[PDB]
Amino acid sequence: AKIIGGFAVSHTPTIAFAHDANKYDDPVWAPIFQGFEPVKQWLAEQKPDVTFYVYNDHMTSFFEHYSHFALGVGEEYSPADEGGGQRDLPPIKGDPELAKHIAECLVADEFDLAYWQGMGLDHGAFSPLSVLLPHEHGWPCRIVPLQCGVLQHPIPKARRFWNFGRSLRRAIQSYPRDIKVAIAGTGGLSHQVHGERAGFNNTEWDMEFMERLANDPESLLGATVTDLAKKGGWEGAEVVMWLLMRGALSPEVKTLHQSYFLPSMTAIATMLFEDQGDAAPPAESDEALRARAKRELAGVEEIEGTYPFTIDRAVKGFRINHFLHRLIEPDFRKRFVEDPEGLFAESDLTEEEKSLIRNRDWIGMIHYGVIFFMLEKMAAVLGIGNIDVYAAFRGLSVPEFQKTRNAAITYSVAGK
Amino acid sequence: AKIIGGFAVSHTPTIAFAHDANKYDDPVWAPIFQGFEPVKQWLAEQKPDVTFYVYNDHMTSFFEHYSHFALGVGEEYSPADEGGGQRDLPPIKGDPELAKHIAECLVADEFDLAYWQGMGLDHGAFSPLSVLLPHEHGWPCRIVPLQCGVLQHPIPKARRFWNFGRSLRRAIQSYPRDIKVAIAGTGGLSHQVHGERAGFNNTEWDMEFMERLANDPESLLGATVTDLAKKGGWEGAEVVMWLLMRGALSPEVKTLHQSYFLPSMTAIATMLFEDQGDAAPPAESDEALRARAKRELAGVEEIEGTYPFTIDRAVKGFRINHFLHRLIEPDFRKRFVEDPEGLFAESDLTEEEKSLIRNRDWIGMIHYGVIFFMLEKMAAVLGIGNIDVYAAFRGLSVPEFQKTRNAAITYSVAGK
Ligand SMILES: O=C(O)c1cc(O)c(O)c(O)c1
Ligand SMILES: O=C(O)c1cc(O)c(O)c(O)c1
Ligand SMILES: [Fe+2]
Ligand SMILES: [Fe+2]
Ligand SMILES: [Fe+2]
Ligand SMILES: [Fe+2]
Repeated sequence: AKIIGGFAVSHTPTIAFAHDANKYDDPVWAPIFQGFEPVKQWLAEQKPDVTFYVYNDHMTSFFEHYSHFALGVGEEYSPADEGGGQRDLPPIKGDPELAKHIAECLVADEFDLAYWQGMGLDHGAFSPLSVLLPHEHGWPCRIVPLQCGVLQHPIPKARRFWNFGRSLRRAIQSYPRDIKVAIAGTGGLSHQVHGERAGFNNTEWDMEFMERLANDPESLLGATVTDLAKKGGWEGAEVVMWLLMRGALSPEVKTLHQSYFLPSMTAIATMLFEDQGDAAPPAESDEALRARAKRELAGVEEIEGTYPFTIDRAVKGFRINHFLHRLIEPDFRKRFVEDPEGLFAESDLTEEEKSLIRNRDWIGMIHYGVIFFMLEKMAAVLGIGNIDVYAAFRGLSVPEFQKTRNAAITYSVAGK
Repeated sequence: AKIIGGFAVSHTPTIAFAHDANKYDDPVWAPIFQGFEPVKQWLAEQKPDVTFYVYNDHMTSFFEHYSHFALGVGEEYSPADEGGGQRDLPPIKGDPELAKHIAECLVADEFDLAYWQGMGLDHGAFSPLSVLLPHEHGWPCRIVPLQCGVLQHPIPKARRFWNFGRSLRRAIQSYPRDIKVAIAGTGGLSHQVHGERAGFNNTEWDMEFMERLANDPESLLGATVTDLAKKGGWEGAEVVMWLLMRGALSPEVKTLHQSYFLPSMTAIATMLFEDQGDAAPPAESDEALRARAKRELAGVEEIEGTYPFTIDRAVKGFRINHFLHRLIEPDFRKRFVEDPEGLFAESDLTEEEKSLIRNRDWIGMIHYGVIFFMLEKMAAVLGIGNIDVYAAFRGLSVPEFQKTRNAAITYSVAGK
């Protein structure tokens, strides 16, 4: 509930490569590390509990289904395979509770989101994180990732990114735990990595953009994609993500540090901001925002025999849902019927999860966090219908349950 | 550009099964068909070119990545496997042009979207379609699917669904072809299919809701999820999608038909609305709206050697981007390096597409519509770096290209 500041950093794989090839000592590469060091030192000294982390995936985990604002709500995130194998990094921990509260505020502010778990983070996240935070056994803080769909047009306007940041500030502020939160925006600065224009940089624009983002970010809010691509290269226009982070900070900030280095394709830059707090009181008190965020499901606990699939439940039931979900794969559901024990022995399921499936504990699974639709599919796999599951939920024989219906009929989701 | 009207219909897999099992002869099932018949007949008579089709995926194609408003932008859609094989239905065609236009308008109105291609349509979609539209040989119209994330809370508010429908109206009207568009809302009415409350129905509310949706929909815009689930059962609350459809229609509509039937778990209902056009001209002209929708990328054409990855290019490049994307899978990439021709032979790629990859035609791939990040993965897989691809983009040797950089370094996205 206290924002301590935030940082902006390039995410080019140059950075990841430098860490992985130990170019630390090499003077050609060294300005990257000198650039990142104060940010690294600040994070080690301030110890945020959670860093809300703004980046874009580069058509690695996000491709056939591609969303604008994708909130990472899961327990952990491993590195993604980008065609040369996963980087040797430990998973970083998420924060489902914080993520949930943020989702709730942002949805009440009429932003449309995506939620995701269990997919890798590509270079867009782990390239700079790997230089900013020591990563033995785990990582110094939690992150709540926000993956932004900045590469498939149309994308949200610069001002939408800004306005997201503003709502994010209040959401974070109003989270009812006394914890420290830093905000990161990655990407940029100028670069183009495609077409005959590949190799474009604009240091003059980079300096001005840095200056304006720090001290007059509202001046940037009428910039178009075209404006940003013309001045800083096609992919350099990813800096709208810097506007999101900056919008989540105080109207004025202390620039603790900034760095600029252009060795190759990309202007590698960092910026470190100390939040200055709110000069003005907020239009809406934390108390009132918290009540407005929960008003959609206020009173929902009064509904008996109902297990709302909220984010916490989605996270709790993730492994088992994910396993049951694979029953739509013909080779997987074949192994499930024929050699279930072989499939369990290979899974990441707890004994309790295996046992619920093995016992066909219909209500037990709903209770646990399984969404009915996973049970619907399992039913189909076993050649039994929906009515069988419903009767099990009611603790009744199929015949007794069928008496509650206006007609006695049967059906399933089975195809051909 | 002309909206002819819209229809609301239940999407329970009772309907899909009723059709696949030929239950039209059984009087217990008969009235499912009796209810759908007028909507069937209206469709055959009116012949819309495209149905803009609002449904929810029941955690089949959307699970680990789950978005609020996911717009189907691809060429065609096949039925999904839901554990019992795909239903025996021919693919239905998309409308990438209409979908791109709608994206542009909705984003300008500050709705945050997801874009998807190539994933199957579950019972949310094909269940009622299979009874609404003959499919002996393909389908009578195209669709643009809007998959709504109504199952994992927090979801967007009732008023947000409605407002989406309000912009969608203008989005469709402003589309510059004289096609006829129908709009479909699916789901409902009262049902609950999980927990000890499974089997809840409330006919008295279903009737009020039908009444109010037809003739006073704005009186529904204050309903919370709690209101909807309490009155209509947990899953019954998906009727927010009916609201979205209704928002896209004229403020007043003529109800041509409604039906209601409660055999088993779900209240199976249909509503058919005739659009009445616009009483007064819109707040914003079609032309001003298109201006607003296009301004972010206006004058992007003046940026040389640059190929914005817009939706049309995402559709054009889908097959090949998909194929290259699979380079992230260890087994796939090993086949790619070791027997590319075997891999090509198995794939759905065209000869041109195969050539582009075979010849390592970097810039030719960009021109074709391959996004660079697929090429980045491909270079990594092949043991070469980003520099190599950038040099080819420019038509320079690597040493000649390195001279344009401040330092001559090499790097890639390779892991362990
Ligand atoms: O070649 C580069 O410097 C580069 C490559 C990337 O994939 C990227 O996202 C980036 O920001 C920079
Ligand atoms: O059992 C039912 O009537 C039912 C099952 C579903 O999976 C569903 O999406 C629905 O709207 C109704
Ligand atoms: Fe490391
Ligand atoms: Fe990026
Ligand atoms: Fe059929
Ligand atoms: Fe449903």
